[PDB]
Amino acid sequence: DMYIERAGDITWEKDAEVTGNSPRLDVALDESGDFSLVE
Amino acid sequence: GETTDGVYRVMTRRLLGSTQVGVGVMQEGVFHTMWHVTKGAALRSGEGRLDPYWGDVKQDLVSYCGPWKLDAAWDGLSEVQLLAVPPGERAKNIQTLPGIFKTKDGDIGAVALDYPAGTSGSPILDKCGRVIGLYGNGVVIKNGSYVSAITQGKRE
Ligand SMILES: C[n+]1ccc(CN)cc1
Repeated sequence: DMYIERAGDITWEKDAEVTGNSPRLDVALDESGDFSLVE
Repeated sequence: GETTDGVYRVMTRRLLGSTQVGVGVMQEGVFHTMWHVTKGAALRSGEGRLDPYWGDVKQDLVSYCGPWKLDAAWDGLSEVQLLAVPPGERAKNIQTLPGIFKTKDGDIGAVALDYPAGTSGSPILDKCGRVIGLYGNGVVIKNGSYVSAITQGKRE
């Protein structure tokens, strides 16, 4: 039995921590909603 | 139950203790999460019940109490923020420049940030605070890193 609990407001934070790269990938999406890499 | 707009944890008591299985967005009286978080089951909010209204396994999305309401889109140029809600931890904003998933049916923005599975459904926002999609359906690349699609639904 699943339940929900509030965790916060949805707002942009000025000066949030900035990280992560921006990869460009060729991918395939199957009927089950799974993404896979195309090489 | 609580109908206030914002981000919420999705919890279960079925496993050991209280376990966070994902996250979602309450907007305009509708609860939005990824299909793999709830498998389409009903949800509780205090003493109230939230019934599924729309869902799609291939898109990996589900809405409760009404139709999907989120329609903002990544502009393809600007940095966005993941509003990560990890299990047992405070909601935290992470800014990043999305990458791209190129598919036979078009391109989708993607965010290269790695959080525990229970963070699935956390919202990705633009500079106006609009939700441009949900984090948590993606892939594992060559160097072993996780990259999530920015998954967004259609507002009918
Ligand atoms: C494999 N994996 C890792 C993280 C997530 C997250 N929200 C979903 C799936």
